[PDB]
Amino acid sequence: IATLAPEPLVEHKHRTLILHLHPDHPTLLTTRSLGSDANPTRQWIERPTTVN
Amino acid sequence: IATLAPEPLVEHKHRTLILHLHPDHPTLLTTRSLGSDANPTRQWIERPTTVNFTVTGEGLEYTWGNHPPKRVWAQ
Amino acid sequence: GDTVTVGFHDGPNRHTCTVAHKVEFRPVGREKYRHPPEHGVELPCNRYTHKRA
Amino acid sequence: GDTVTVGFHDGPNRHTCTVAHKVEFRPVGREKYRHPPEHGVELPCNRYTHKRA
Amino acid sequence: PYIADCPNCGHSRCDSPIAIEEVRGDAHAGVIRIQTSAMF
Amino acid sequence: YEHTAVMPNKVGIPYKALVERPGYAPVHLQIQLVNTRIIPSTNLEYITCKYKTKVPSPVVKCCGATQCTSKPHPDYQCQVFTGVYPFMWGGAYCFCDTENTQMSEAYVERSEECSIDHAKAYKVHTGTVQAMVNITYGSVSWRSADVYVNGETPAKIGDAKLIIGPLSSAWSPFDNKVVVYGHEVYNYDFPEYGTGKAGSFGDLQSRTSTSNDLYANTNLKLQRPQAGIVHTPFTQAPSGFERWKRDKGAPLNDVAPFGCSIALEPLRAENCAVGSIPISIDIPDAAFTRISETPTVSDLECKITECTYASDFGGIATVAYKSSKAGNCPIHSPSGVAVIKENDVTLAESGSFTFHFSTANIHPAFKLQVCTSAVTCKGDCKPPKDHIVDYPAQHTESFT
Amino acid sequence: YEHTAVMPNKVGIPYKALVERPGYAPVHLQIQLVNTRIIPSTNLEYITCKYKTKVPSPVVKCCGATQCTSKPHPDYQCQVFTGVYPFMWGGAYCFCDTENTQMSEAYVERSEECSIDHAKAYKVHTGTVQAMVNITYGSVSWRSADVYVNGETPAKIGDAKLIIGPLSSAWSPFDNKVVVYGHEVYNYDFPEYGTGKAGSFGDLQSRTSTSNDLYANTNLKLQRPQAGIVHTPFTQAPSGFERWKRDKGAPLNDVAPFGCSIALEPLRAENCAVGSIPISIDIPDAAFTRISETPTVSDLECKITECTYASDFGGIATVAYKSSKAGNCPIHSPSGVAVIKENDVTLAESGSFTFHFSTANIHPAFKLQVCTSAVTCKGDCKPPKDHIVDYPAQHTESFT
Repeated sequence: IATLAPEPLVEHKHRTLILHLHPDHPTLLTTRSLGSDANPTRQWIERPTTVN
Repeated sequence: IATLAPEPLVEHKHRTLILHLHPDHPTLLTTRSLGSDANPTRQWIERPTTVNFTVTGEGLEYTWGNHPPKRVWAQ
Repeated sequence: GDTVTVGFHDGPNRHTCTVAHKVEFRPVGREKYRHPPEHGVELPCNRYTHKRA
Repeated sequence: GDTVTVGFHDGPNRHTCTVAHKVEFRPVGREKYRHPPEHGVELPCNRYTHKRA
Repeated sequence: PYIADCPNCGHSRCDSPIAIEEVRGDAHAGVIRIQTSAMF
Repeated sequence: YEHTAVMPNKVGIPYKALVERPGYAPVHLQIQLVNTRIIPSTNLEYITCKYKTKVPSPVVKCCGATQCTSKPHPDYQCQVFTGVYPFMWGGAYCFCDTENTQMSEAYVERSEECSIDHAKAYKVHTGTVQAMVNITYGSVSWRSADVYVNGETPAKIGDAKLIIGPLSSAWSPFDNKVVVYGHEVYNYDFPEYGTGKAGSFGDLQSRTSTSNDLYANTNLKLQRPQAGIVHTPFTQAPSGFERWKRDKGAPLNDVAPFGCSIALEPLRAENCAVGSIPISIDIPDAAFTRISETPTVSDLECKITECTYASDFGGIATVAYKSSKAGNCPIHSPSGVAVIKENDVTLAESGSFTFHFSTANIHPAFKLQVCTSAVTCKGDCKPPKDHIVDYPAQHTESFT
Repeated sequence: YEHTAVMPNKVGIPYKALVERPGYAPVHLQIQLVNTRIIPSTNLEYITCKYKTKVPSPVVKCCGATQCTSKPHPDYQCQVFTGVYPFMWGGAYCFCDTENTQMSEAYVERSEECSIDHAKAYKVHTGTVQAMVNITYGSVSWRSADVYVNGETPAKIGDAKLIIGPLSSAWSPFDNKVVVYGHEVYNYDFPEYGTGKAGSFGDLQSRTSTSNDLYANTNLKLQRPQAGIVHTPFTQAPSGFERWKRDKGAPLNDVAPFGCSIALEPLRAENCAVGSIPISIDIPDAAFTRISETPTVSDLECKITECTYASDFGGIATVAYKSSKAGNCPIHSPSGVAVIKENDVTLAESGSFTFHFSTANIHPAFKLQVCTSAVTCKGDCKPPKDHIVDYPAQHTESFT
């Protein structure tokens, strides 16, 4: 029986995800821009943060 | 139990209300040309009087005593 | 816990034993909790059994 | 405490109950203590009563 | 005294009468108001 | 599809805009600003009302003086008097003849009418305007919701989310200083609490009705009673609340500009038709119909048949509808020249259906968008004869 | 003699002007604006607070579906679920295995803390500023009265009638939009009632505490309970009232400009020292002393003896008083260079009495008006050493 972080707040912009975000605990977020240019990102988020 | 003044005689003219008028007692008539130019009028009327009102395009309102306020399209 | 500290009570005496050992509990997942919740998704953790067989 | 963990003892059994809940105690004030002291100024905190009425 | 499903009741999810709902660590004074499903 | 729209502030008429969402079938609006009640920010500064010289009963010392003191009653006028011989039911009663002393005292007090029949001053700021906007939307056909004007407030009453204003026409018909009376509201430069000259408005100035303290410049001047008789000459200006009821000015619901009505209620100024409001709505996408389900109407023709160059929806025009399917078809003139009574027209397989409208230009060259099919309904119109009834649906006068 | 006077807005220091009535003896002022509490015009827009997901107890139909309906509770999230086997005290109890249905429902509700521990938005207008002005006047020696700023309001408390402002320094330290919390006031652009994004401030938005209706964008999303057990996964953002208490901004009583303090009280912003106030008083003529009764002091001499180029009244100066009678003599420097601690000096027959003062120019060439006798107290001053305590009495810095 395991973890789960509160859902994100998806916000639209022009080819851009603003994401007001607000976890319970430090959450490792990460992505993969699916181009052959990967351009991934990693950051533990414990403090609520609007990201892009 | 309260007042009421006899109804007016509405008469049309070109953007103008002639009103032959004939009260029972002194009646405070008044209006509001609804433009941002208010141009209101007040006059107690006890003597019967044919009056006039340059109504504008957008409208005027008309208050025959405590009889309810009327309104008028004069295009 | 920075340590581990064990002990029963025979009844006349406390008679415990204690030791150093670096302890943590990360749950498996990209969430770094400090403790398991009541809810959330299930996913493949590592864990010891209840049993003897 | 990261959690909350409750329990009495009927006498034959421990018979407890435990739960997740994020807990903190900031005192009201520009000081970020971890615990209320014996002294200091009084100022308008939020708090629950002792009573039932 | 209500009885509900405690989530990690020592071992795992039992049904304890003291099943904890509505934890409120929202005050300041070191205090939490709790509801057991048990009515002491 | 968040349909921004500048929109004229005018109360009693819908504004049937058209949602041009690229991809699905358009939907008409019907935005009727049923009210424009305002409710500026205000402050109760002081009630006034007519005084009542509720005289405390004078002292009569029979032989020698009775010095008066300045009691703290509002406008506590008190003046000792000698040289009396007060006839009270037995002829006089004090046996002296000049040492007979009479101390008259009178203070001002709120009338009993002050509680109920009372003018009421205010320092009036701008506040925030409101409306019970009906939209009989699309096929939703109903929502009558109370909204605001500040341009980030939604009101999710019904299914649609709608953001209004801020309006550009900041004319608060209320002035800064206002007096209020029952229902007749006067944008009057009331002098102030604490100052009002006696006889003038606000001779009595109480903060509220409960307020035991006040300001009573009434010029209350006691005079000596006459010829050895008990009474209290109080010489005083009848109130500036007595006048201000028969030498007053006229009410703002009878002298305001730009078309407002008034209430002694939250101090609104209803229905102030002036300027425009930049209104924007987020429709529920469920309410949309996809484009492939409404009939395509093109290869049509439009023409007036009896255009009335007027306010009431006298303008008419048949339209040779050339449909593909059969059903409904929302309509609108994106040009503001023509205002149409019908939001929606039913269609069989390529029939014809007249609608009603109103215009202001002799040659109405207005496009008509029959559910993604534009058409010029060019023609010519006729003036009417019969112009004395309430306000128009045309509201589109321009150069013609 | 209605002594008009421009006057700096600054709280904790008197302003001892001088009444130069032609004909009778002058009288000093001592005008100390003890407070500058503001109380702008405002509107309670919505309380917010942290939610409480006070889950109504889910339905469990044992064999077949239970369709949910959208009850009107605020943010009434409800989702039917199947495929359970709910362990409840006897193992499972519903004898089916997939037709076991579970309908979870959860709505948002104001916390119990919402009544008491709650942020509070406002649309803030300008309103009208106030003060408990003490004047220990003349020989009256006392009045501590609450006044206004609007430049026609008197306040006849004591014996003097005084008209204040309007001040020129219209900086309301409050912004238009403000959030308020207990005592810490935040000039925050709160999003609005009815809109606040979940997690962000104002996820819960209740008009007031009593208001059963609200706006709860909490992104409350129920999930199915696990492995055939009774419970209610509510997946939700902890409130934007939870944050806003530990990822907030700082308070306006800690970030404002031009020197203000704050209260959750009438929403004043006390003691805002900025600009000037055109103040004018009508003294009681009875309080005047006629000119022929105060000693004439001319043929005198003034000189500093130890001038301190400072804030505290360190500047001193003997004055070779050359009187005619003996008694009191009000004093003032009509030039604002020198601020004097003594309003009045006692005089024998042409003695000498030092007073205290403070200046800002190295060569203080300030006139001194000793009850209708001017004199230049020219000299030179010395800088101090010891500058860490509250605010000055000098407040006269200029080109030096």
